[PDB]
Amino acid sequence: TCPFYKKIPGTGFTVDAFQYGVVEGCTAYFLTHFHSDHYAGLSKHFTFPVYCSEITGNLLKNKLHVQEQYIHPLPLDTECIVNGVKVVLLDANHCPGAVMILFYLPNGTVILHTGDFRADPSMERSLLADQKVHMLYLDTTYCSPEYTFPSQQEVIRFAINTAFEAVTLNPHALVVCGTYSIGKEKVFLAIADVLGSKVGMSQEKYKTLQCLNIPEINSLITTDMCSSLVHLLPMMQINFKGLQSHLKKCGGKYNQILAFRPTGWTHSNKFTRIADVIPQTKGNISIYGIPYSEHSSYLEMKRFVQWLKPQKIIPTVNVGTWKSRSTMEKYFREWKLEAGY
Ligand code: NI
Repeated sequence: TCPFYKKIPGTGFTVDAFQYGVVEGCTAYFLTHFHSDHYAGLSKHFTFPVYCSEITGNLLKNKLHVQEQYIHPLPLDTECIVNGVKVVLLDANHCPGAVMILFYLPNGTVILHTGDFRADPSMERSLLADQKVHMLYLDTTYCSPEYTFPSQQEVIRFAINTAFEAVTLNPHALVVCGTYSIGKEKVFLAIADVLGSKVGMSQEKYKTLQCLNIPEINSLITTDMCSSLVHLLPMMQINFKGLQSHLKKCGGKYNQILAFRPTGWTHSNKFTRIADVIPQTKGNISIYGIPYSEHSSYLEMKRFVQWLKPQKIIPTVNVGTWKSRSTMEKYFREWKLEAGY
């Protein structure tokens, strides 16, 4: 049964609610992005209207085989009427195709559903500037002040410089980047660009990348692994055992691996500056954990919410424990007292 924080009152709409069977009264199912916790339940046998971005729609059709007749892509930054209700999709600054959804309810209430997002000051100059929001359904993944991490630009600068240094010292080193979902493509694309290489990968991952509308993509990726010195592997293989095994497969073309694990936040963020980050090393294999986040830091979230000044906040993440719910409620009241709304 569908939880309350996935329902939009005064409509027939749900958000990210595909794992509950046929939801009573739902005439349109919105999907914010193509991550498995959010699409859980969709398949080629789904027969209700799905509303989403173009990129999410490419992934539904090619990866999940949802039939074309049930896919309803909407352009971004454009007022659209769905089943008699005005909606707008906004870039969420999460993974490719990820959106926030603004709903203009028939009774005059305005609701913003962030989906998953990385708040940014650029959102203060979207179509959000123009009017008031009564209810905010908020991605509260990192809603506590201990969650700090650098800008995505600083993280990419560290990765490019690290990879370029290593491969210039040793032209026989291979770079490996972990992946388990869409998102964070800049990590492997920026490293391959500095090295003058295409990114090599499995046929399954090439297919997924071909759905993302990235400009000039045919110039940047390949399924010919042996022509490429940046390879992608599943995240589960980014360990000394799995990397040793991978090094065998390249027929003695390489004699060193340098590997990246983009994580979200880890507790080594609470002590170490990005500049000071060091790898784990065993022999000719080194592994870097890099804090590349596609969710808001505490401070980014706080800034967004203090600017938007919503009347009510409904968290969408960390809602399962009383301690989490209490902590999040305390910070919302601080933010409101400090800013005066
Ligand atoms: Ni996500």
